[PDB]
Amino acid sequence: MLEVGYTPPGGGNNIGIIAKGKIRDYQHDREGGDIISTVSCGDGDKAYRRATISKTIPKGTPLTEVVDEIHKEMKKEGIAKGEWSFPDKVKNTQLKRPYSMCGSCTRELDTLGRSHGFYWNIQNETMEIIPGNGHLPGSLLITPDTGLIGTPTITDNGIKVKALINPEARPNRMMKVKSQVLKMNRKGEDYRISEVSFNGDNQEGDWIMTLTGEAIGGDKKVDEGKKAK
Amino acid sequence: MLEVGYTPPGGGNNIGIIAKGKIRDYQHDREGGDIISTVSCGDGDKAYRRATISKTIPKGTPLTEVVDEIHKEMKKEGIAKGEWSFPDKVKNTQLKRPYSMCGSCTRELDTLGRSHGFYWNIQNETMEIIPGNGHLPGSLLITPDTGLIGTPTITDNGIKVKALINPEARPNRMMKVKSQVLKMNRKGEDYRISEVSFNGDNQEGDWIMTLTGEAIGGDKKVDEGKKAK
Amino acid sequence: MLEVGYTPPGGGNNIGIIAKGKIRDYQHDREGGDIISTVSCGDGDKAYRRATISKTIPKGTPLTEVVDEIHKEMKKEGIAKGEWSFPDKVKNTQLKRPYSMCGSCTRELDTLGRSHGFYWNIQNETMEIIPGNGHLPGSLLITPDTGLIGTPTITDNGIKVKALINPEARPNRMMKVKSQVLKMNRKGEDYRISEVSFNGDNQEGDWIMTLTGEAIGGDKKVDEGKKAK
Amino acid sequence: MGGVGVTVPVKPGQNVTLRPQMRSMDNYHVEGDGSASDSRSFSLSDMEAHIAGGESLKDVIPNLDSENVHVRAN
Amino acid sequence: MTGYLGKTTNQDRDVVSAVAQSERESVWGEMPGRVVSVSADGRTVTVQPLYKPKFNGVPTDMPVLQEVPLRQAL
Amino acid sequence: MIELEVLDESKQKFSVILNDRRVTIELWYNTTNDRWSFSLALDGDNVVTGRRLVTGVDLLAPFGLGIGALFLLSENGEPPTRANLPLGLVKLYHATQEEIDAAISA
Amino acid sequence: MIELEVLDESKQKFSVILNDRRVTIELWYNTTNDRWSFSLALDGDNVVTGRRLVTGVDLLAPFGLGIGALFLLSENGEPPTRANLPLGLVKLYHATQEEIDAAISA
Amino acid sequence: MIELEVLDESKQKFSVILNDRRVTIELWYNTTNDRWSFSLALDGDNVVTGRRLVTGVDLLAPFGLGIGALFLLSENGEPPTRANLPLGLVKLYHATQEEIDAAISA
Repeated sequence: MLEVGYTPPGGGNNIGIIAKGKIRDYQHDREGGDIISTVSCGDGDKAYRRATISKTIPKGTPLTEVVDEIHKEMKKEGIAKGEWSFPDKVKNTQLKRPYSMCGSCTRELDTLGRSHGFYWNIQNETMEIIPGNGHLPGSLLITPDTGLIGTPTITDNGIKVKALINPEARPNRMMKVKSQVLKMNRKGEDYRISEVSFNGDNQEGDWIMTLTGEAIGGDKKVDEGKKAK
Repeated sequence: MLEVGYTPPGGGNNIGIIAKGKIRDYQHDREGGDIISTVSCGDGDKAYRRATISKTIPKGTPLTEVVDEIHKEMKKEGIAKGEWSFPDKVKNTQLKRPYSMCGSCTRELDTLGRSHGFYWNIQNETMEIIPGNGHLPGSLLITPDTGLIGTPTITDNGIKVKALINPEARPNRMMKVKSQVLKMNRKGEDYRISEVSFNGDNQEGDWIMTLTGEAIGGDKKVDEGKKAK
Repeated sequence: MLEVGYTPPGGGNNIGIIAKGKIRDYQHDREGGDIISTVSCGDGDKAYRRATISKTIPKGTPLTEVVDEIHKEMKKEGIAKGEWSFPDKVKNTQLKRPYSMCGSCTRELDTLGRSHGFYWNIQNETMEIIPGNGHLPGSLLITPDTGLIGTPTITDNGIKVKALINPEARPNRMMKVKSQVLKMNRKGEDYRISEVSFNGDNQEGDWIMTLTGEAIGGDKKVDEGKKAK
Repeated sequence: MGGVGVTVPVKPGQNVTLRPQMRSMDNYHVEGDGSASDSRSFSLSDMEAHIAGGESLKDVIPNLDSENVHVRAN
Repeated sequence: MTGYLGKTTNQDRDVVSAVAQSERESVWGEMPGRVVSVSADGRTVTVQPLYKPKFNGVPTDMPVLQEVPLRQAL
Repeated sequence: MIELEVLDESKQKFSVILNDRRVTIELWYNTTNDRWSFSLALDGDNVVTGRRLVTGVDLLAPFGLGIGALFLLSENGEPPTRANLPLGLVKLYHATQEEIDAAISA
Repeated sequence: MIELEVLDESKQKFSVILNDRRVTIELWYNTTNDRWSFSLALDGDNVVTGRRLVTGVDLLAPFGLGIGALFLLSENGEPPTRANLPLGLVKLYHATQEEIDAAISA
Repeated sequence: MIELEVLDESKQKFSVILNDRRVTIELWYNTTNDRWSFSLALDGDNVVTGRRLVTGVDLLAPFGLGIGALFLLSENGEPPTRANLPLGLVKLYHATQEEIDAAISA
């Protein structure tokens, strides 16, 4: 657990979890005489290593019961279930021929994604699934009146926005971004959240987060970008 | 299209194309309030992705007709034909069996290079081919009286020379380099051009180009360097 | 050969070999007008590229005679024999079936190490072999009274210690590290040597070396760290 | 298997399927005691020829008996 | 294997062996299959192979392989 | 079971993993009736909206959401108030179904 | 077809992609006859050297290089001069073979 | 054969590759008898310890270590001393077995 936030003299508490940690590697350091303890942690890191499944799976079985099946083994390793939103093509597909599973869960999780074009990820010991062109419910406002730093920087698909770390910002959500520049950039307001970056300090380096989002179209679909085979 | 060159108050125009660009990715940026648009482009980048060939080949076919056939598919994707100078062993070789072609053009392009060690490359939407130890006609003088910055930096095979960006410098050509240093360094004058680097600015960072060349021997061949199996 | 050490006005010579070099690549450089010659060298570079063995090997043969066999081929390429200390499981193992060898010596050296976890390395044209959890005889003291700079840096398994380059320090040996920090840091004194780093200058930057060691336990074994399959 | 099996008369001009091996058997064939020269993987010099898998679908093998197990000598 | 030590300070080694691992997945090899139909010319079979690779954490099915060259031992 | 902290804010929102599902809870105070209310969304889908916080009952029972029991307690059975809920004089708890079963069997 | 810019220099060289070939053209002024001349190299090989730039004819016709037609034009058929060619009073054009066929058919 | 330099220190240690073996030598001076002594470790294991350095004989002969001959020489057969060994008046040499054979045959 790495809990970050703002604790103003009045107000209240804004502190929430931005990263839940399974220690990766630690190492002290002297600079003058100091001792800085540089921690690295683990994200689903018990599942990226020790999760191995055992599956015979027959024909006719729908195309989601076994995301539950794989989550059984990934749950033996202490992973929680997030929101799963499959593609519509996925929700309705059935089976002609049987479905090997022997080896490593994450490895053939990746082949899953490459094979039906969907995203899955682990966000603080909770595993979410979304479509490539879709996102999950939950919106977050970023404006010069709501924590905006500089540009809502424009990109090919969407934006990359800096702000003060303020905990809700999760991948696979929606951010509504307003400024005095995006209007003449004609860029929308709603964007999916794909990349999240947290950099901060307690004394000098203010809490800063940067969010990369790929724009949602008029169709309520994300601007995927040209996937190269 | 990125045109660079010199436009002196007298003189005239020295401006030529140093890179013809298929946009790779762009992104705006503030530094204060600025907006810098960071472009990345594409070189034969439509061929590196969308070029796929269709080919049966019979026995007895000479050893260049199907460079032409592959260039057919690359030309479908908008590539031009440069100078092709095959190895002598290549120009005269014939065949015994059929020549599978199914999948990625660049894939089995690279396996070509590894199959007898010839270079092929794309130079501003133009495709050139040379032998491993050869080079193409065309020469460029680089002297303290003709655009030299520093020493001609000496290397194992050849040199690495900085100069003002001034647009002839193309890979797979020849540079004749003179200085007051190379004479006591006993290093020759003629070198092939293998690496080209362009870095510069309009206001402050002048035009600088750096050229890496592998020296030509007395026999008119390049010092290939010991290729390692 | 790169000789480093200390030559005080009194005392004597402390200069030893810290790297015996087969030239990798060299290149001169201006900075103003200077000419700095930047060398990269080779360690076992003859054997990493031109060592190829020739072997049928029969059933029943012990598990070390053919380390001698493979060292015959790397000896054709000028490699000396270091100290070999196999695991006890290795020393006593015999055979059921024959042992292909055709291709890259270093390649199937590595598959050795992954086959059952021993380290092998080349240290200045000398080949040493140790177990994953073991080390070789030879100890070196590192204390504020014997060459310690800063803290003895603590890590998950062992330590990382800086000091003045002073030539005994070899990989796969032991360091006894003392300070005023380790005591309240409840860390042992004996560590294996796994990583070695030499950075130095003749004029300005002191001789500096940094050693990473994985701690030896009570049972005279190294704290391996969790090897992830 | 041990000589006990089926044979097909191989003649210059028939079609085989070539399969490489994970590693070579230079002196597993030159000496029976089973190991080749240096240490590689997957070399073109490791091909074995097998009788099934070589011919082209353009070239048609006539009279393929479909109901009864058929053994041919022509 | 992915993430030998943790979250997001993923070693350059991890994110390279992961690419090698994925490309090692991508290759095909053997697998058992069920004959669906047999062409009249007797050399191509419509096959519904019994393997599904891993899709959306779940069985999906890669389609019936068509004009698969049947290979008798001839 | 666990205690879920309540901030001194008339409207607050947080997320917690209950039975390995990401449950987002939003509490808001209703001044006209002087009572706290909760909405619950299971992994981004709003499943319960506008329920009143009441002491001594299982708040999630009607819905069969499969995320255990969410209940409020106080020493002398007071009702939750703008002042009394953030102060911890009334505590919000989550109890897992197995724990509930074990207590009922004990 | 396209127009090939000419600099105000007594000797200049450029490169263009004509029918997807690298064509390097070198123009040089001959003061003694006061006329422009061109050498053409295809992909580094010098194929045409020292030809006269004349208006109203295809300059590459004799050679069968397969890189289209390269011709000069002026409003009143003036000849190309040191001053007149760079000023654009005489324009250098490259026409592709298909374009020539279409115009001849039209 | 090779010459092994000796520093001007009453106790010194170095390593050399003899017959492709990493041989570590430790020389130390015994003041009470005024003599140099050597310990030899092959690959980290001490195979010889406390041997007197004497001129004109092979110091490793009794042990059959397989690393050649290690012998001391001086112009008039003086004995090694604290002063005269580091000065190079007595020289330590390593000779390979093949070299010894060739000289014996010659």
